Amino acid sequence: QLYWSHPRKFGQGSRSCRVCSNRHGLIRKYGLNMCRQCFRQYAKDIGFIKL
Amino acid sequence: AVQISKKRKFVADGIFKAELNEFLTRELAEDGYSGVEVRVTPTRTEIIILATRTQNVLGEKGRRIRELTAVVQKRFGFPEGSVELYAEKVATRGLCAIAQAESLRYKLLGGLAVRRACYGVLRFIMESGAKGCEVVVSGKLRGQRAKSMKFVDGLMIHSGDPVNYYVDTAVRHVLLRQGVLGIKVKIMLPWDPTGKIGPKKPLPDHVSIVEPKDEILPTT
Amino acid sequence: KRKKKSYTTPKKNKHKRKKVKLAVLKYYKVDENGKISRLRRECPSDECGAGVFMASHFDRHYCGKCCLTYCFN
Amino acid sequence: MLMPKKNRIAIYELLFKEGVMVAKKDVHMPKHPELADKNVPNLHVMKAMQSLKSRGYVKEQFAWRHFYWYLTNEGIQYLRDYLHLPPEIVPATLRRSR
Amino acid sequence: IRITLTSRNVKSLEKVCADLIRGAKEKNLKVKGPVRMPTKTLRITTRKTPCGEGSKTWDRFQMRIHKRLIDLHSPSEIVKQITSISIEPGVEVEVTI
RNA sequence: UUUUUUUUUUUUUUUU
RNA sequence: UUAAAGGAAUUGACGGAAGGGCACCACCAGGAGUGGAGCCUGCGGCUUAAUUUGACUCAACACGGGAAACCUCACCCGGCCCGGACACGGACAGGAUUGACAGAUUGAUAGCUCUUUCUCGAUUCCGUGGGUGGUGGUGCAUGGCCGUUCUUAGUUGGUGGAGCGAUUUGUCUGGUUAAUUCCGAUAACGAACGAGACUCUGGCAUGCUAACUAGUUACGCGACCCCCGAGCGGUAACUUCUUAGAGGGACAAGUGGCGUUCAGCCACCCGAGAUUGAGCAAUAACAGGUCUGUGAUGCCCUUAGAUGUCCGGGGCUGCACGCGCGCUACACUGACUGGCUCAGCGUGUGCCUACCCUACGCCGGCAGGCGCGGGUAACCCGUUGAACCCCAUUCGUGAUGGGGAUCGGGGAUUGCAAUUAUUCCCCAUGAACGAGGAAUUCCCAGUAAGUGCGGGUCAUAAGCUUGCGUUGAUUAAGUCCCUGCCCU
Ligand SMILES: [Mg+2]
Ligand SMILES: [Mg+2]
Ligand SMILES: [Mg+2]
Ligand SMILES: [Mg+2]
Ligand SMILES: [Mg+2]
Ligand SMILES: [Mg+2]
Ligand SMILES: [Mg+2]
Ligand SMILES: [Mg+2]
Ligand SMILES: [Mg+2]
Ligand SMILES: [Mg+2]
Ligand SMILES: [Mg+2]
Ligand SMILES: [Mg+2]
Ligand SMILES: [Mg+2]
Ligand SMILES: [Mg+2]
Ligand SMILES: [Mg+2]
Ligand SMILES: [Mg+2]
Ligand SMILES: [Mg+2]
Ligand SMILES: [Mg+2]
Ligand SMILES: [Mg+2]
Ligand SMILES: [Mg+2]
Ligand SMILES: [Mg+2]
Ligand SMILES: [Mg+2]
Ligand SMILES: [Mg+2]
Ligand SMILES: [Mg+2]
Ligand SMILES: [Mg+2]
Ligand SMILES: [Mg+2]
Ligand SMILES: [Zn+2]
Repeated sequence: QLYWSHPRKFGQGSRSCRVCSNRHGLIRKYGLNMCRQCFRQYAKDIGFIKL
Repeated sequence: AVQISKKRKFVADGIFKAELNEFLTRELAEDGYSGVEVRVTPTRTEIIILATRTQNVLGEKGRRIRELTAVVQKRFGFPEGSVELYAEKVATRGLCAIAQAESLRYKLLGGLAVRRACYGVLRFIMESGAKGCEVVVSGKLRGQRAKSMKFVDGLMIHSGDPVNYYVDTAVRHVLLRQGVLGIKVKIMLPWDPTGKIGPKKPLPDHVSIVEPKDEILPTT
Repeated sequence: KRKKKSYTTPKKNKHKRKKVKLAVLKYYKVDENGKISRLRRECPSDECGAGVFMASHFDRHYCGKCCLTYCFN
Repeated sequence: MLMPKKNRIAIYELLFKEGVMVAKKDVHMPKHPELADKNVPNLHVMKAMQSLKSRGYVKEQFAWRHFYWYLTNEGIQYLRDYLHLPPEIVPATLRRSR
Repeated sequence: IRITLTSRNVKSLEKVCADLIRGAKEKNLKVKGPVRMPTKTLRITTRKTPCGEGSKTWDRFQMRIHKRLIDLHSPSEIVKQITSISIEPGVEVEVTI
């Protein structure tokens, strides 16, 4: 069987959001993986402030 | 053989706090779940769950807290009982807005019209020491068009800095056969100078003075 | 958009495999009413051929479990 | 369409040991997630636990990518279905408290 | 032997540092001061909106990372006693020999 | 000093 | 033939109506421009097998953080897979359920199908149902979020008067302010949100705090210069520069003038600064946008020959065209070549699931390579030796050496794959373009503008965007004509 080809070790396919398995909108790299949609929901939990 | 940077370890800790808190609010929605305080010790990691019905948390034999104690271990890899969970009884039930919206949800599921339920939770919150409160319910209520409803009692602050430590935001969803209902509860905590009840910094507008000093002052 | 689909039928119903056998499959031969005769070849020892036999073919010799193939000119 | 035969008894053994099963939604085809507890990756974990959550043997929770599996006293009434095989043992969550 | 206090907020940082100095200086411990490492600022800027309509409107998030170093050259037996403090949950401690 | 026109229907109401 | 026409009266809205004000998304005085050329990139229209789709004045058009070689991907073309949970029932193979070598077949080394026949050990399989999944439809069924009305000062109830009532009075004649900001008058009385007050940052500073992950002065050793106790850089105490905590410091306080007992305004001394930049941000709405952020979701649609899912190509890039945001330019205040010379944010590896930053030496003309070393960081890159600028050379008004697209040939480098797009470099080719018509945008002091760097995307990766700096003007400090707003 061939379910899996296409190494997927890099690029847009390997990037997966930690919150809702999203890959389309870009995902940051600060030790963190979000959507930028659900990051606004969770910044108040993970401890970012605006100032 | 493992260490990461101070720049990334803080945001990893924050993602851990958010993951833990929203898993506990996604499966502890039955009783009154308020929140957590996560304490770290190089021998043991404590998780305090501020909740309303600790009877439902202990359960039959002390079962559910030990089940979720195994749960928290089996994904974050802190074995051997290094992570210890405790639950705490929230004394002021009506003061936690997350608790009050969560109490409003299970009423609004089983019948219990929006007017009666909202006035019932507002009178309870205003009786429970609150200086001011606001409950907003949006959704398909008695029609096809999205008629939003607002309910304001007392004294509310919207702008400026001390919103972020005076106003406790509670935003929840309710699934019904009509669709979804979004609820927003925000409660201005009273200023109590000492204790766990409200915040300890006064309002910068509300300025207190002392009453007059004395009287007698004549020469000898 | 509002696209509409149909079968063009340039690729007919090719069936999934309906496994064909005999009613039972009789393998072993008894000689002299008590001596065992085995008609078919045995797989070599790669932890398969102890109780697993080979397949007959035009030129090949196939092992069922571990896919060992022997073939000779 | 089955697992190996050791797979079913091993994953029910893990459930009967801990009382807690945990996996993630990543369904084995673009990438190969393995459970750190076992050998078999994740697809067979899903197919084994969906039979429990369908019949009502094990309750389900979902979080951010992951499945957590929860056990009720009705869940213990069908832990009796696992207790078909061994002698009478409770998984080490319900039993004792110090 | 040095101790690195890396904390989440400035007030709990100052309070645990003051407690450490007050629990240090009654002994005969020569203490190097609470040296201030400079503040790291991890910034994330966000489009604020799930779909691109309206005015271009950006978040501006910050965290402040604070860090104090204190040097306590001693036998490590005293440092084991120094470690035992009911410490605030927003403070991280490193010890280095 | 100018400077005119711009489909057609889409819009219902509570108990304490 | 029609279910209203109409009368007073209230609140909006609007007025090329009047009074009073405000704003560079408005103007004046100016600057840089854009619109003209080439190119990068979105959009419409063509073409297409498909050129996936949303948004269309501000309030869409470098926007979906949309920079696509495939994955992404939602669209075509072709080929696999069940992840058919779970009940009841059918065969139940007298146990035979799937997995596969070889050959044909197919891009395939797909047991997909056919030839062939070993394995597989009660999960199947067939069906009746139910169910699962969906970047399918519907943002005019919805939640959450965001934007806008609306960067202006507005908004609301309790009691009381006015009126049958809709409502009003508070919320105002006047003075003042960026402001419903205050003083005052007063059928209103006390009140609340908003503005401020608040949080961050900027500037000053103590000779408080105190520093081998930052320095400085001294004191040495040490190299050279002259040699004359000197001078330039290598290896005992104090914090001024470096970092960051507590605190202080600026309030129209002092003077004078204009001011109604005022509210406050103007000018000036002293100061570091006579106020800087943001954040947050009301009541009520749009039938604004997102079902393509979600395991947030209703209903519909599809569910085994699938609209699920992989897998292989192709594509969103395809060009007679019109439009938007931009980059490079149109040269002498300049290009070329050498020399000299100073930054600041902040980023960097075995990461909750897949990931570096570079020092040194040697090879190569360059892009690059090879060994070696450091950095999980005030420790190393890195006293970030940046560009602009400055000094010197050449060019001399010429489509010139300005201009660098077009494109021939080659060489590195990422990658699984660059061809109908990577990217970088060398040689060659050397177009339009002569400061831009109608019109329009943006802008008041470290400001516009020139210039480079860091981050986001990433492997390769900026002309985009977002922060940082660096050099640093002109003209206002005013009005309501034009655009538009607030109060009678
Ligand atoms: Mg709404
Ligand atoms: Mg006409
Ligand atoms: Mg009239
Ligand atoms: Mg002008
Ligand atoms: Mg230009
Ligand atoms: Mg042009
Ligand atoms: Mg198109
Ligand atoms: Mg809408
Ligand atoms: Mg729509
Ligand atoms: Mg909506
Ligand atoms: Mg609409
Ligand atoms: Mg009356
Ligand atoms: Mg009125
Ligand atoms: Mg100092
Ligand atoms: Mg507003
Ligand atoms: Mg979904
Ligand atoms: Mg496109
Ligand atoms: Mg054009
Ligand atoms: Mg624009
Ligand atoms: Mg040139
Ligand atoms: Mg020329
Ligand atoms: Mg224009
Ligand atoms: Mg230039
Ligand atoms: Mg970049
Ligand atoms: Mg980058
Ligand atoms: Mg971009
Ligand atoms: Zn997510």
